Amino acid sequence: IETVPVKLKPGMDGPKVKQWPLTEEKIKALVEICTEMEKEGKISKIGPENPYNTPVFAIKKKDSTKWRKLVDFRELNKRTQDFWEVQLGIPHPAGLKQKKSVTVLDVGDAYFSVPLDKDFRKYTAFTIPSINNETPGIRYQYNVLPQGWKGSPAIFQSSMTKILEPFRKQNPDIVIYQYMDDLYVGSDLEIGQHRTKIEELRQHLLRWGGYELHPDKWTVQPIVLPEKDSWTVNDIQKLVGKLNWASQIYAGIKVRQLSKLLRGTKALTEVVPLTEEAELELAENREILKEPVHGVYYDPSKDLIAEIQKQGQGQWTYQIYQEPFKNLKTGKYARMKGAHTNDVKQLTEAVQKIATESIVIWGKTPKFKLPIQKETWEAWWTEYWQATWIPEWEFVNTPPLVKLWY
Amino acid sequence: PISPIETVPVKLKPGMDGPKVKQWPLTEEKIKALVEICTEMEKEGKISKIGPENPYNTPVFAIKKKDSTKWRKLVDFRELNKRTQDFWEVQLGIPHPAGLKQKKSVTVLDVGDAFYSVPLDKDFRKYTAFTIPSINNETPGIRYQYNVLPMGWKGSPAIFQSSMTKILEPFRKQNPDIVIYQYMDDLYVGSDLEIGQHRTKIEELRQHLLRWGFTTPDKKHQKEPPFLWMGYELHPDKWTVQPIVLPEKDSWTVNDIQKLVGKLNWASQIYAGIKVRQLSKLLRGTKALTEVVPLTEEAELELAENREILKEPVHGVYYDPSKDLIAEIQKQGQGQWTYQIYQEPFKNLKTGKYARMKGAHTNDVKQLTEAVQKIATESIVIWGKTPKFKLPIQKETWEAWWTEYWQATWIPEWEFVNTPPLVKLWYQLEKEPIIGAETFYVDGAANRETKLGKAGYVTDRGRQKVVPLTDTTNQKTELQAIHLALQDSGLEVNIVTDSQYALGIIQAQPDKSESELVSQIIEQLIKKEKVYLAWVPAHKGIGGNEQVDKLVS
DNA sequence: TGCCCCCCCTTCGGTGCTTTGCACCGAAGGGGGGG
Ligand SMILES: Nc1ccn([C@H]2C[C@H](O)[C@@H](COP(=O)(O)OP(=O)(O)OP(=O)(O)O)O2)c(=O)n1
Ligand SMILES: OC[C@H]1O[C@@](CO)(O[C@H]2O[C@H](CO)[C@@H](O)[C@H](O)[C@H]2O)[C@@H](O)[C@@H]1O
Ligand SMILES: [Mg+2]
Repeated sequence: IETVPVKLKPGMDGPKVKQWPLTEEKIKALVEICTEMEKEGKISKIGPENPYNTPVFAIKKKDSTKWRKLVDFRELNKRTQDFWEVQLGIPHPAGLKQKKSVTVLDVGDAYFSVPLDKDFRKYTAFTIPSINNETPGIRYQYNVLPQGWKGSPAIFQSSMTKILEPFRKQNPDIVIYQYMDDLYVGSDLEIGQHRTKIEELRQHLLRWGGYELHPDKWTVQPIVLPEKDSWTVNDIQKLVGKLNWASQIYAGIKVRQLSKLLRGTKALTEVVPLTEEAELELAENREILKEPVHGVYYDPSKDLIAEIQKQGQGQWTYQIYQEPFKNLKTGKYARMKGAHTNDVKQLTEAVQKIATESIVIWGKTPKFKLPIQKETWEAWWTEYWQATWIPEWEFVNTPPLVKLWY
Repeated sequence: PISPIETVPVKLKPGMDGPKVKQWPLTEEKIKALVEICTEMEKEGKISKIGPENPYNTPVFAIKKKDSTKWRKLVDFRELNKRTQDFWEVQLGIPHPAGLKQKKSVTVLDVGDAFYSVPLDKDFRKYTAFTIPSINNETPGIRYQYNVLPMGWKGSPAIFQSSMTKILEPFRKQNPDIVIYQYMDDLYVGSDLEIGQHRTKIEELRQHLLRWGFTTPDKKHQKEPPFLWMGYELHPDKWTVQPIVLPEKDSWTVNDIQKLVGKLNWASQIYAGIKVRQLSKLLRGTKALTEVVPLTEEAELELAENREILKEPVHGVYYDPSKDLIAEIQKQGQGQWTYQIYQEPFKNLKTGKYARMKGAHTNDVKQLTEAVQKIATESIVIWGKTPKFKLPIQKETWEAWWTEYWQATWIPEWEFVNTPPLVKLWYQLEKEPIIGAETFYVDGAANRETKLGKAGYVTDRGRQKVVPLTDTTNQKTELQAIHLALQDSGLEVNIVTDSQYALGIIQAQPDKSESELVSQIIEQLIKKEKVYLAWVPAHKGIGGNEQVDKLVS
């Protein structure tokens, strides 16, 4: 076929990111996978005169015992030209989040049938490492649209719609959204009748070349205030601090008539009775906290941001926003992995589910602010990753000034 | 000979041209060294004569090879290197002997004149122009250019290593149960064949290399143990480092101490217990490499301790993939950790140390977690798997850390080992305020422009204090206010501050810090029985905090 | 008077914060070791 001409953004060079260490079982899989891809012409062996590089690793799903090659093209996608500027982007359908059930299918393999602009291939280089550095690294680059590259869904756009249009006519009320290498397909059909047109969709795809989501129980967790019969000075201090922060989010929340309940230099354990005008102020603030914030709308031109907090006993609060204090979604992720013990696994799973929810709802992943040391995350996260995409993230150490989300 | 392998295409960076750098003077012993190398490299075709249409030049010299009676030719391509394209280096790390398996038959070969057997891109040769001086005064010089990889060019190591990899690959695939460790032109070749068949495969490997232009001189063909390899000595059952000689000096310069620490760090891969904290402390705040630094008392002791450790003979063992990897860690003090990795007890594969201070404020549990993470990474690099850990921390200590620390943290499978000093939390803040304890409302303000501030407190028992502070900061006065409350309170205290900054540091429960004032707060926290620390927003008129903020302003 | 790689220890300069210093991070300087 003919290649589509592709550019990096003006004044940017290709990625230059070092490969990180890999286990034995991940190196063998990459060697098995890439030698087959070389034989099928999808990748080519290259040398050091190509100055670019992108890390590679492998993931294996709990349900799917096979290894899946994953190239971390985050750096390259940032530097790749916009395709919304060239009008080949994928519109997000609003209805998907409405559906009873949504299944995710990995269709990255379809990209391997379309060649890549010969002048862009060098930017796709990656290096397989060696155990105990027995040999130098082995370098390949792509000849076809790479999995994980943001240009592949855009170039394959025209083709995917024609492969899908018979299924789309046959089934008008199922909605299909392509995001990177994934197809998110949702419907209202029975918990197990839905799954069968999944299987019919996949055979039509296997003709040419995870688990069930359920959005109508992606409940929001609001800010809630304690309930007691008796209140210590410390309780009132903490409650005044919690609402003083929340007044940056909501409108007309007031502390004047709980603050002066604490006039004087009082002991932290002394039990202060509640005036009527303080119950006035509290029961009302409970109601503003009840229902969502007025005036908060999604903007597709701006980035999504996600913050997470460890709360303990297996639970994790999160907020998604674009401008600070204008949350599009507040939530609480709970594990049931078994032993309660592994924080890094729970947070890695939390990031995948939160990012999955943004794809379903808005069509793109958020930039995560992760409550973890950089090198604790990098020591362990690939152990638990199951997605074909990788969101952007950064590492924060914000102590909890107030327990706002519990 | 020159390999018939295809050359690797190389470019100069865009906009750039070639180097133009006149030659400098060398001895006669080194001019005749190179003329013998250079009329003889010309006869084998490694270089060619050029002249004035080629406008480029680059200076050349020679140093003596570590084998004596042989000279290494080198050209100062510093200029050309800057205008030569970037490369992606394929040497990703260094092989370690603890990653090797026991082998029945072992051979070590080295390729002769490795770089000179690999040709250079035809179109790039003209940028390698140089000149041979011949006593400077007698003749202007003779111009040559390289037809092969020059020693000193930025791209030569990568292009050699990648070339060697292509040449080896037919042999590796045809012989999957012969391990070839390939570092530059140095080949370790192990196998589980009886020495007869082994040497057949060896001579066939050498003949395959010869067809592609890589000689293997007998001189560097090691056939018997101990093998000299990558700085080590390979015996059949064990390995050792080649002897480590440390400097011994009446008077030490900064550069001497820099060399001492580097050798000790090298020794720490097999000698357990090495420490360099106090020797490296001497390098701080210094301003010159020739500055004489007297050793502190603590540095003399640490050096003496290391010298005792090094006088003992040590060895590592090789990797048995059918047995688990076990990593054991001990605490040494002042943020220093040492570890051993083994499979059978008292049979170390290797050792190591971790001694970095990450953060201005941290604690032993954080640093133990970092040591675990470094060991985990090193184990992946060497063996492709993480080890089971044996740690001097109790399950209750760890469990108390990951429930009251707000960041996600983790540590793999580990067995508690009782090797004091144990890692422990040195205090824990109460989750709830303390009945009967005094309540201190602390506050401190500083003048951005003046440097002058005050720290102070108010108390539910009527106590008050304000101390004036000079040359201070906003964040310091808040830390200082907490310092006062801890200084004047009893064994159980309730403290209310309005600085998220101060709350953040102390709630992370640090036990050490680069700040003397934070260190003072830590020593006071450790002597207390119970401490509850609480935050409130400032300037919202909340009782206690408002009264103390009045008093500080 | 050279090149490339890994490691550790120290110093410095850039970034973001509802900041005015502070904490973090990556690069660069020295050392060790390899070819
Ligand atoms: N100080 C050094 C040592 C080595 N090398 C590179 C170039 C060498 O060609 C190659 C191999 O190192 P050797 O010591 O084996 O030197 P040679 O192979 O060139 O010659 P010999 O026949 O003596 O081994 O590594 C280098 O650039 N600078
Ligand atoms: O974890 C950060 C660490 O990862 C690297 C690649 O190993 O960068 C990746 O992650 C960043 C954070 O999202 C991206 O900005 C970047 O594009 C991506 O390659 C390292 O560069 C970085 O140290
Ligand atoms: Mg050699």
